[PDB]
Formats: sequence, structure tokens, C-alpha cells
Amino acid sequence: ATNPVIYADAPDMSMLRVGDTYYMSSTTMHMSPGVPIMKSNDLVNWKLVNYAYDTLANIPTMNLDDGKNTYGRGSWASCLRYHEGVYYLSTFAQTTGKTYFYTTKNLEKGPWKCTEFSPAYHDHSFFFDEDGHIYMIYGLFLAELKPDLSGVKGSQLFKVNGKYYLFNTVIVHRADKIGRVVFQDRGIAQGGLVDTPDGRWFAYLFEDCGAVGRIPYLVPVEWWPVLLELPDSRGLIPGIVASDDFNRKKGERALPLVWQWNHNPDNALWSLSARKGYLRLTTGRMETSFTQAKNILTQRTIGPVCTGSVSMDVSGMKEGDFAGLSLFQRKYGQVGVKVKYIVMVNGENETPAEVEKVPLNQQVVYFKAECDFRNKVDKGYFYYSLDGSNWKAIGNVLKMQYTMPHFMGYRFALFNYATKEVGGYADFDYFKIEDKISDCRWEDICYADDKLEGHKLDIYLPDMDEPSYKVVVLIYGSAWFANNMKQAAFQVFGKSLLDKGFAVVSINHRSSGDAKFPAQINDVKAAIRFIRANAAKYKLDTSFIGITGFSSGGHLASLAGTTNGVKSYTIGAKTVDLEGNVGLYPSFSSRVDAVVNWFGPIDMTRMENCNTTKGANSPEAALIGGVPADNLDMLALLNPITYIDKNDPKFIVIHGEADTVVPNCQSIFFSEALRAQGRLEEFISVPGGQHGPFNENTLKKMIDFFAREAG
Ligand code: NA
Repeated sequence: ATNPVIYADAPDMSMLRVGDTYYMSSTTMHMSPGVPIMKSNDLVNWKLVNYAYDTLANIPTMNLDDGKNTYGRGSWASCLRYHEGVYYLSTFAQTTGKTYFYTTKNLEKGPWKCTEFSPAYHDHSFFFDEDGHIYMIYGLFLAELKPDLSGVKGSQLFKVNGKYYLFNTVIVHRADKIGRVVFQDRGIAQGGLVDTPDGRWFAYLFEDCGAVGRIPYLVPVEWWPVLLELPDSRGLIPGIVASDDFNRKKGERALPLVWQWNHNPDNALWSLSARKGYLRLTTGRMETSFTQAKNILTQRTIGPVCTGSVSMDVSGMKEGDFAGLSLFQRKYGQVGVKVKYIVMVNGENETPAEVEKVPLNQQVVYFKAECDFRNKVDKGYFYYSLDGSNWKAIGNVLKMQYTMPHFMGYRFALFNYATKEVGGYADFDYFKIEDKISDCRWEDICYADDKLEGHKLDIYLPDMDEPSYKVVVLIYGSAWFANNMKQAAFQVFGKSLLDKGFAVVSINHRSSGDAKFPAQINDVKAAIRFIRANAAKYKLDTSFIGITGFSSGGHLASLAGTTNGVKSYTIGAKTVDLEGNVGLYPSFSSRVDAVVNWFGPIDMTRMENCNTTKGANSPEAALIGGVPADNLDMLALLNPITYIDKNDPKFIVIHGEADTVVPNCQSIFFSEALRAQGRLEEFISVPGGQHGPFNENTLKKMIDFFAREAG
């Protein structure tokens, strides 16, 4: 029984009481239907009962025609009143520069008598006075409305106890006929007064809580007003957001009130009688933009965490169509079946970005979208699935940002649109929403105390519920040039390790552009230090931490392997701090228990023709910030062979016979040095070859090895 009383995007509240009931209008801007009315009995448990209108206007901006929109605009702050048996609801819109008035004797069922006129009065608060005139404030200005509401002859006005209090930081204006600071706390502003039958006062207001949107707040009021002891809440399901099996009894609302379209729907192109138990979105138009697509169906996202889901059927789809689930704003995130490949897109940046792509060989497919708003971390994880339960992660994390436009919370979104060919369809069996979260995925976690992307890692647990998981780290091949390719490492190893029962931790390291060696190994050891220190939190059994990587990721994993317990080292004139002071957990161990090295470079003194150094242009020259031939000491210091001993971990080195960037010989140099001191478990020489083209058998041996050393 706490605040926020609604952890969801319900901005520009206009609230009132009528007996034992509470009512509240709201802003959804460019959604259809518009101006949602919500009912409550306790000020705590809310539910949608009605909307003021279906569509606002039949104009290109509102209809998403001719590449035009009205995102952020549409129906804005409304005014809700009850006077002598009739409910009175007003809003305005810059989308048509008009003010609209709606009246009914039953706020839940209707019907509405409607009127409209120009201009739009900005955040107007109309009021019935006991002098018998209908006033209206806005901006601030005062004026008198006509009787039949066909024209005129965050302001919210309330007369209490024969004094006029206008709400607008919150700033109340008192007056006897028709100025202080009353609240200044986390910018929780805009609203008015509401009383309880027993005479307790509250101020209904909202905060900007980031991605989730703009969330209602109730504050107790004492008497001037001076800004929870209310019944127990039962969340926002099914009041504000609900699941839908898309099954309808005789004469039932076709779409629960929880549903609102993006802009004016094309009501020709969706149906619930096409396939009984299924929603069928059909295409009408070829699009160049996701946000110019019609018949995107939506509910709100909810805090503090949430998860949406769907089941689809792709048989109907045509060449170039794209239908799935979205976390939807300007900076959106998709996951769906494009034509068939399962695909994620990340539209954070201007151009959309297809991240990962799996082929589909079924027609029934599932999707899931998670949201972590907890302390405004504001991240969206997408998954797919071919099955009821077995959820396969896909693509990067969506770093949600509350942008303007669309000036709205992130919504779940069912979509299906064409790029090449119209007529195709996509069935949806159900939509499912829950206030739970898996917490089997944390991406873009900082393992040092900085914002640098070089110091970011992604955690992944197996979804098989177990108190703790043994860890395996992934480093990426970049020739030490990338600080941002931990996502690529996951797509290669991730799934296979996860099925065996391993927690996976792909990490980033600072590029050779950012810093020079030993920055790269300093980072690896810091990521590991972080894992142990935060182990309890992410259910990580750090009795075992494996580590692996391809090319430079193999190099760094190997160098990590041989330097267990090594603080520094000195060859010739050159010393090199091998552990570092990157994070804030130097207390903890940077050890690893098992290494697998995929065709990593090792000895750059024999990198060229298995003999000599390379030029000042080669990746190793960039890594040390110096010309290899003349920095022969430093090349040995970053060589893992240097640090091999009997009590180092077991290794598995793997390398193709036709690898044209890192030769054969590098791995063999390493495996011989190891095996001599009993460290090499297995050297694997793939006849195929090539720097990556990594197969069923080689992959399976990685798993079986990590499993043997872990148990
Ligand atoms: Na050693």
C-alpha cells in the first residue's frame, strides 16, 4: 500500500470523487482511442472503464498518411468534472488546434454528447461556479464558456471551503473571488486536490520516472494545504494492463480497454473472426519506417519490472513483411519474423540496426520482451522461442530513453507491416503480461566505477532455477581494436555453455586506441574481480570461473590463465603491472580455473613467418604503442608462455590448419610450452581451418572440458 500508486504512464490526471467512487481522466496523446477514464474505490486500485473518443480526426497527421505523424501531440491534458448529475470531460489538441467537450450521465458506459471549437486552450481547467456561470482558466487567463458548450462567449481549479485554490514545483494560488510553494520533492508536480468521504485530503501528482514514463503520485494533505494509510494494492493487472487470449464470448468488447492503437487504426486490416482465438493483423501499405506503420497494437509498460509475451503464426506473411513484438517509442526495439528469419532490431540510433538473426523452420513462433526500470536502469531484453517454455535470448539490450517525441512511456506493441508486398498477415494467439521478471540477463553492467564502454560486461544465467551457477567468461577477437564486441562473443559460445548449466559473462576491454598494454589484461582481471565480489547478487558460484575467447580474446584469456597470482613482472628494462587498479574490488581474487584458447596469438616475436616481428602498422604494434622489433622485451611480457608453471590451470588450445591471420604455429608454440609442465589438456587441430570458419565437435569439447573441471 505504497507510492507510486500507479507505476505506469498515466500523465496529466484530472481526478474527482462522486460518493464512494473516484474517477480520473488522462493523457495518451496520439493513441486511439483517446482520453482514458479510470475508476477507483480506494485511490489505490485503479481500472480503465471508458474512453472519451475513438479517433480524434481524419487528417494525414492523425492517420499516418503521406509520411506524417503527430507523435507527442494529439489529445493533451484533460479536465474532468461532475455537476448536477452530469459528468463533464474536456481536452484540446495541437494536432487540430481545437478544444473538445464531452458529456454523459454514465461515465463508464456513455453515450457522449460532443462539441468542439478553436483555438486549443492550453491546460484549461473549466469550472461550474455557484454564481451560475461556467468559467475557464488556461496558459494564466480567465474567460466564460457558453451554456451548451459549443464555444466561449497545468492549471487545475478547486473551490474548497469557500476559497478558490488553483494548482499549476507545485504552486497554489488562493483567492476569495474568481501564490506560494506547497511541494518541491523530486519534481513530482502537476495535479489537484481530492478528498475522501471521511475527510482526508490528498494531492494527485506525477513524476518523470524515465523510460516507464510519467507515473501517478498521491501525497497526504493537511490544512493552506500542507503536502500510505490506504487499502492494499493489487498491482496493475488487469486494471491498466491485461493479458488477452483473443477469445471472445457473445457480445463482448472486441478489444479490452487496456488496448490502444498507435494513431488511427485501419479497421479493415485487423480481425478476430478470421481465425477464432487469434488476432489477425493484415498489411495494407508498404512502409519505409516502423513509426509510419499502421495497426500497431499497444498496452503500457509497468514498473518496477515487467515482461510481455506473444505466440504468433507466420504462414500468412509475404516477401518483405515484418511482424513481432516491440518496446515502442522513437528509440524502439523490435523482435519478429522477417521474410523466414527470427530477427531483433535496435532503433536507439537514427538508422535501425539488425543485430542477430536466426533462421525459422517452423511457422508457430514465440517472443518475449523484458523491462527493468528498477532504479531507472531502463533496459529491454528480447527473446524468441519455438516452444512453450524454452526461451532463447536474442540480440543486444535496448537502452530505453524517454525522448520527446514520442513524449510517452514505452509501450508493448504487436506489429506486422510490409516493405515490398501487401496482403500478407500474421496471427497472434495471445498477448501475456506479468509484473515478474526472469533476471537471467543483465547487460551493460560496469565492472569498474566508470561509464567507459571498455569496462562493460553482460551476465547470463541458465533459466533452470538453481541457487548458484559456475561461471565462464567470454572475450572477443578484435586484434585488440574493439571495446564493444562482447555481444559477438555471446552469439558464438553463449547458447552452448548455457545449456550445460554455466553462467556466462562476456566482457569488454579497452581498445589499443583507448589505452596500451597492459590495459587489456588489467581489464580482464578487473572483470573477474568484479564477478567474485558481486557473486551472491547474480547467483554466481565462483568456486569455478572458466574463460575463453577467439584470437586476441584467446590471447587475453591465455595470459589470464598463466598469470594467476602474478601482480607484476620485469623482462629486460621493462616492467608491467599485470593486475592493475581498474575497479574498486582489489581485495578479491582475479584467478581463473580453466582456459580454452581459440587460435589466439601468443608470441609476437615470432608472429611473422613463424620467425620475426611485424611492422609498426600490425595490431601488436598498436597494442604496445611502439615498434615491435625494438620492443622485444614488451612482446615477451604480453606472451602467456612467459608465466607457465605446474600450478597454473588446465588449457585447451584450438586452431585451424588454414588460418591466414594467426598461423597454426602460434597455438603449437603455446601447447608445447604448456604440455611440458602438464597444463595442456588437449590440442585440437581442425583440418578445415580458417580464422573462425568453430564447429559442433570443437564447441562440444569446450563444454565437456569446462564441465569436467567444474562438476
Ligand atoms: Na604462472
